[PDB]
Amino acid sequence: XLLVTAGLVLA
Amino acid sequence: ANPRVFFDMTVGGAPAGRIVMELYKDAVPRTVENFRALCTGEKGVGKSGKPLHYKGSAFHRVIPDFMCQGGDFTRGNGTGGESIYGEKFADEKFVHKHTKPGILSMANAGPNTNGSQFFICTVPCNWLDGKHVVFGEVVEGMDVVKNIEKVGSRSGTCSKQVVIADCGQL
Repeated sequence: XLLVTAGLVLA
Repeated sequence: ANPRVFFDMTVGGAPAGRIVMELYKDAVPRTVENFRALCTGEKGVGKSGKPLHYKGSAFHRVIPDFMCQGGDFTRGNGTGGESIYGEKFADEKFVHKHTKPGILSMANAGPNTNGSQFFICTVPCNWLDGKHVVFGEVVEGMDVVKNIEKVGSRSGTCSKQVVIADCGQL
């Protein structure tokens, strides 16, 4: 999807 | 006053203009203080041994019709970053929501993992509310944001490198 993570980018 | 900070940006090495951000010291001072200090580089070196400084770092993940993400000055790819307090810091308050383009908010890896990575929304992102601490907004140079946004892609890969060539506090 549309997340803003820092190291494991998910859906 | 709420601090104002700036980034002088380049895209493929070519000047792209200045982004100026107002920081909500009034509402989320601890989060603002981290970002402000990372714009000046004043606090020295992190655990990574890199300067605690956005200068020279890149927007590594840019997704049209979503946001521009940057701030990984330790690994350049989303797997690094760190705060002036140590590697991670707590979510201070969720008092502002992701209501419009130009909102400035903390990237993270789940609750209470703020470092140095941040994003600038280019659309309202209400699905991020309650999960990312909003701490400021772009007040000038939103055009520069939108020009960066166009270099992005659905994978987040940029077509040309987007660099914070210079930064600091006004």
